[PDB]
Amino acid sequence: MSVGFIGAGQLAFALAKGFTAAGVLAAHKIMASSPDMDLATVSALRKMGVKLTPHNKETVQHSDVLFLAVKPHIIPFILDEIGADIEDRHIVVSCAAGVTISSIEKKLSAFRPAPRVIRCMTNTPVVVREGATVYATGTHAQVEDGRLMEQLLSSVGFCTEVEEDLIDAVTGLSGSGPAYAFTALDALADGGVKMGLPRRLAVRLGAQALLGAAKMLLHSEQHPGQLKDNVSSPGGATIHALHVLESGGFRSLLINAVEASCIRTRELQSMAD
Amino acid sequence: MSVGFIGAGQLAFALAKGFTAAGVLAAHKIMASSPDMDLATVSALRKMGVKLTPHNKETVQHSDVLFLAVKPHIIPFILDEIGADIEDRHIVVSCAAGVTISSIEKKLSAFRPAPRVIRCMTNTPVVVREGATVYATGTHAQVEDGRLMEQLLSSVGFCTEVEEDLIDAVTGLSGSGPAYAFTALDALADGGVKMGLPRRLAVRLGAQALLGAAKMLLHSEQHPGQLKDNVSSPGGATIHALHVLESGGFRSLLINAVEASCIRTRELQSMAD
Amino acid sequence: MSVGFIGAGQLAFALAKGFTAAGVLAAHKIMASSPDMDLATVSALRKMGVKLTPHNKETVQHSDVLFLAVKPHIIPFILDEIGADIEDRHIVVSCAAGVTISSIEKKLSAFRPAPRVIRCMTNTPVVVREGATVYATGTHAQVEDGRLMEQLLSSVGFCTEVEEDLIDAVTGLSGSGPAYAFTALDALADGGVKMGLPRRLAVRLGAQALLGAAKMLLHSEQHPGQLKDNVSSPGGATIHALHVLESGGFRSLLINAVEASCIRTRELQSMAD
Amino acid sequence: MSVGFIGAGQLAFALAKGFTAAGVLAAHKIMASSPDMDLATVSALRKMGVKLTPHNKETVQHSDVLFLAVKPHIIPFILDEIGADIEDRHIVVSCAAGVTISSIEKKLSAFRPAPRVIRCMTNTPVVVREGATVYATGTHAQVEDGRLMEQLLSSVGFCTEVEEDLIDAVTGLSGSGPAYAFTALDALADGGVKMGLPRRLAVRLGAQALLGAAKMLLHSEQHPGQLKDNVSSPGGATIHALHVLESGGFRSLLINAVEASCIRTRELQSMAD
Amino acid sequence: MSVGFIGAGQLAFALAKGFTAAGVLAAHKIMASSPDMDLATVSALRKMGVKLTPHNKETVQHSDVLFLAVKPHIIPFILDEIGADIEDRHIVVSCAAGVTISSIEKKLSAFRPAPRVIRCMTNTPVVVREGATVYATGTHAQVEDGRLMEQLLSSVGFCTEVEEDLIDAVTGLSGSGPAYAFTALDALADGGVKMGLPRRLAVRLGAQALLGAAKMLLHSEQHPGQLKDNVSSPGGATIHALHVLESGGFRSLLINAVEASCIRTRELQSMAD
Ligand SMILES: O=C(Cn1cncn1)c1ccc(F)cc1F
Ligand SMILES: O=C(Cn1cncn1)c1ccc(F)cc1F
Ligand SMILES: O=C(Cn1cncn1)c1ccc(F)cc1F
Ligand SMILES: O=C(Cn1cncn1)c1ccc(F)cc1F
Ligand SMILES: O=C(Cn1cncn1)c1ccc(F)cc1F
Repeated sequence: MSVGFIGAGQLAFALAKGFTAAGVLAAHKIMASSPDMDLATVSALRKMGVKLTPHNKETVQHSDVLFLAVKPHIIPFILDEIGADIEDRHIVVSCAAGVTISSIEKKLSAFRPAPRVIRCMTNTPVVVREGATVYATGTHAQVEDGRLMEQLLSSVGFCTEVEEDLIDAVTGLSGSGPAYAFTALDALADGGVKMGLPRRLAVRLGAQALLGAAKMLLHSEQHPGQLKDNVSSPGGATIHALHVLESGGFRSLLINAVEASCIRTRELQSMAD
Repeated sequence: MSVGFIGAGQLAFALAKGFTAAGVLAAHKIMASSPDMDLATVSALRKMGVKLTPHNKETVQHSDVLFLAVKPHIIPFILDEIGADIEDRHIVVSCAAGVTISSIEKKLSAFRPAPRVIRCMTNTPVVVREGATVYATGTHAQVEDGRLMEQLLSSVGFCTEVEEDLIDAVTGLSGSGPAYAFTALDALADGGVKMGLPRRLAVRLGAQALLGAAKMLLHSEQHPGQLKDNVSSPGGATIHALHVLESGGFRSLLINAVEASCIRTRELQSMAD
Repeated sequence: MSVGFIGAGQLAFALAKGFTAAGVLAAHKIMASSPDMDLATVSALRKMGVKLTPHNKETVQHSDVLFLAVKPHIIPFILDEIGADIEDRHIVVSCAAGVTISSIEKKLSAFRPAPRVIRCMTNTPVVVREGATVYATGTHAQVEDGRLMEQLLSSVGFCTEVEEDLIDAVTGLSGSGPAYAFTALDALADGGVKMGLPRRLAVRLGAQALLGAAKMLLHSEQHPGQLKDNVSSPGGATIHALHVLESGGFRSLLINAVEASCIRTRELQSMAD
Repeated sequence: MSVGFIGAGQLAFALAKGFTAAGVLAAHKIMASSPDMDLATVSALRKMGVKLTPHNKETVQHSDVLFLAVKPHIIPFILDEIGADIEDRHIVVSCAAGVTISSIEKKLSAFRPAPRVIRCMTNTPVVVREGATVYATGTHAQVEDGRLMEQLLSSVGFCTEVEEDLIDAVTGLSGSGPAYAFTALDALADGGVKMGLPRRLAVRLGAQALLGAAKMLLHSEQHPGQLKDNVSSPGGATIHALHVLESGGFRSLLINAVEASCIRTRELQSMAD
Repeated sequence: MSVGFIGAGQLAFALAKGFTAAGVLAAHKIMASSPDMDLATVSALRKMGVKLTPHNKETVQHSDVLFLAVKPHIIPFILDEIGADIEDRHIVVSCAAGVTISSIEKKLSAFRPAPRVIRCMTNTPVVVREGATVYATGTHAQVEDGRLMEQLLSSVGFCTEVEEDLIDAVTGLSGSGPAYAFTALDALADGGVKMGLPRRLAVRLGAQALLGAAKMLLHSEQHPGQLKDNVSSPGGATIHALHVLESGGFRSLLINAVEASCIRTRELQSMAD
């Protein structure tokens, strides 16, 4: 099985690194073409053994599974460029926000009538094989196409099927989620430094605290509120800190963030019309 | 090497589960005595093979390494109860906030002159072997005692030695940290639900997002701000969500929390003497 | 088998109504004396059959269990007035904030050496037999005295024993709690009226909603957050409303309230000495 | 009579539990079909004796009173699926927000001319027989149909008839109300824990406080402000706590919540039209 | 003229790099000893040719001008270690916050009566020869010592003499100032990314904008408000952005920052006394 990447190099690098680290694909079975790929990600992909080309048509001819990371305003040009090169064997997997299955199918059907299209919402931690991925299957995706995509993406993290109309919300939650965590870890480290810890220790402790808490929740049958209750002793340090989070509307800020990212993806889709 | 637990069952259970899951000690070499241990954690330890007793003296007589989970207002009672039973072989490991090495050494020295005391600041994700632990060695701790402590606690997560005067700050960061994460995950899931995701899926995706981001930072040489920059495309969904976090002072809330937990631990110390 | 009330008439009426409605005491076995009892509560107690007198000594002479609802600045005068009338049979149950067991015992011990004293923290819903009561037993309270008080106060609601140093926190939670609820219900009814409901229906629906939710939590083994999750469909009306509560720091206000009431009771105590 | 449920399993479970606990319906006279019903509620309904089927037509053929819990975007498909199976005996009771009597009558009249339709706004505490329910009768509902639905729904809580144009406001008040209460009870318990109470005791006391206060208001002829006045002594703990609620705009947050839930139900209705 | 550094490596590295880049000192005439110097700065100083040693006495014996970067809680230990090695030729230049000239002179006078002490407040941009430095001369500093110090520190940025009681305020302004700018540049770049710029370009443009504006102010006889007026056309883009800065209290935040840093330096001094 050959895999190709067209579009944003950040997507190509993350999944190629995860796939090769998982051992589910040899690097020479991966080809990538990009217009925005920087020297760092170009050099990193070459050193991995990934094939690189400036020609999107070459990526299509190489690939069985073709990942697209192409924004809605560029989709008409790319699909017109490669549409005639899509074959019966191809599964086209689109990863950019605001690009609907319907838009891709309509554009590709101008060339061949039953394009196999899947939409993917994944995130950067696939690079350490702890991604969160959902996918939705298109009109002509065979049932084995969804199973194949789930097997591939489960090698680099959590993966499950959803209806397409949930992808905007997933984007606001686990797509953008890692950036919320990086912000939180920077701030928690600032807090540790304010209270006297060296920066490097503060970053390590905060990141380990977040990793361990998330793993506890994933391996627990308990509600996150129950785990919060279990850790906070009466009159203790943690419940005092939880009060100051509540006084700042901490919960509402995170709700605001998921909502804002989700709505922005809907706006990006409306700009494709 | 026998290990004993005296005091709060939430501490005892997490470490006993972690230690036994790590395979570094057999469950029958662990004994615990607790007054606040609930029926569920009572039944869970029995099914693991951990020995249980209502008599703290029996735990002391069984143990070589003795973990204490005793608040500062109870420390005078516990140390006077077991002080005459401390032997040369014992390493006393105190885990409660606000209890200084000096206080423990002074109370135990009324019975035997050179008690071996270590202070531990750990957190509940040791239960899934992803804890964050620091320890400080007391006046009479042998150099091999600290090495032993580090080997044992590294089996259930990150562990490093610190000066005792950093433990308050660690408490505000990685001690209370998991509760901040549980709060954040509850709110992120609420955000996913508001935007149309089923609750169970929203919890899974948010927890996976946090776990993966934390793992990325731990395995990266990059600043958390650089990893954040990598997530956000220009004009995209993520940067729109980061703006609304910033507008609410998200970073400052997390700094406030670390500070509040740290300061409260200092207040708990001021109430012991 | 006789019960007396000295002090605030609101306490006397609430417990007398509850006790007689529970059928555990006949109204004529109850005597009350008060300086602040208004004509409405005077007329209501008389119609119940409760004995009324202006002389606190008569209440003491009639009663076996003697409830005091007397603030700290009046306690020296009341205990000096009735102290010589306290007999071996008396159990003195103090209900006012800031009046410690130690203070009552010290004043009464000037007359007879071993006064049987209990502190009670109850609330006004005892009038509908759904109170929340805790009690702490004094130095000379017999073990059967605590059992007797739990049996009596369980007839008008929940009742359990606590250490005296938790009474301030209970006051902030269930003592003041009903006033938080009355405030919330007035506001929820205002919201129903704003959205088009008649006031009387809005008050009925809001009160039934709060009653039913509280009963659900009392009969559930689940965390309140899990029950909250069960109310909201994704994208639905409830989760939209929960967001606007969170944006205003709703949770933090309720924490602020418990804290403020608890701290005020400590201040009322510091003004007695 | 036989009762059927189509749609959201959370609705089916709540009412089936309440009805069977009230003894007004035998579990085997209830049939439910759902696409979102989870394993926990599947096993719970199975264990109760409720019949389960994947076929909505079977539920219709089984039922006399047919509860629908179907969102506006799914209503056209469901009513087209079961419309030909609606008989003269059926009373169709719709429970989802944004689904009007008019929409159901128009869709069902395509099959049979005078469908008997009632709209129901109920809440989760029917599971403990303390729900708050209102209903509105449709064009062809016989006078005994409203009487029957009030008798049935009164077995699980408060029930009264309203005009349909009040259902949106009831949703914001008593429909979403229990979630406001669960949020409040979690926060009140956090406050109790901050001030030194064990979590389990804090949850019990806060829930009992809210239950008792709600019962007082339901059994009182007095304004909630008058009951609030009765709880607060001058200079006392409660009035200090009420001030901090007021300083945060507590009342306005609850008004905001009722309004936000009500308006969201109107938005959900506009997506049906 | 040999120069030595004792203490924090961040201070030593910046000044050593600046001095060597300015050509006023050969790298082999510089010696540094540090306990917190990391591997990256160890290798960087070695590659420059700076001499490194773990022994502070060797640094003193090598040096004519001796820079100290030692916190007030460590100053007693350092001055006790090297005090006997101070010779008449030495100028001791202290750079740490909260360490007064008087404190240094008092500790060093225990060994030799007339120590030449200068206090320095500098910042990290000395590494690109654009530092901001002030100094105050001690009791026994010869007049040529101040001129020598100003000549040395003027090679790496702005340098002027001040009274010692201004150094805490300078610390809050130009000492901490670069960190305010780094924060501002990160945020400005986030704003550029939100509006569609690539992150690398956004950082470059924002940093160039700040550099150029600062240079304009330094080379103008004009008030910063006049320069502000000159940039803003009526109804234009800039004045619209200035309004949103004003609406958030932007100016007051920067005043808050200078004040907070200045006050913290005073607190660090009082913990030494
Ligand atoms: O780059 C994208 C999406 N994208 C496509 N064109 C512009 N943006 C992306 C990268 C990494 C990842 F894990 C997930 C993603 F969606
Ligand atoms: O319970 C404590 C400390 N404690 C002792 N007495 C009261 N509190 C604790 C529990 C789990 C954990 F991972 C870390 C801890 F410090
Ligand atoms: O009036 C009091 C306490 N009090 C005594 N003197 C001033 N205040 C009271 C009333 C009803 C109730 F249910 C609980 C109470 F604590
Ligand atoms: O689930 C619903 C309504 N619904 C139907 N389709 C989507 N939502 C519901 C559940 C329990 C309850 F008590 C009241 C309700 F309206
Ligand atoms: O590190 C310090 C001061 N310091 C000394 N011990 C702890 N802190 C410092 C570093 C670089 C700089 F440019 C200016 C400085 F003051």
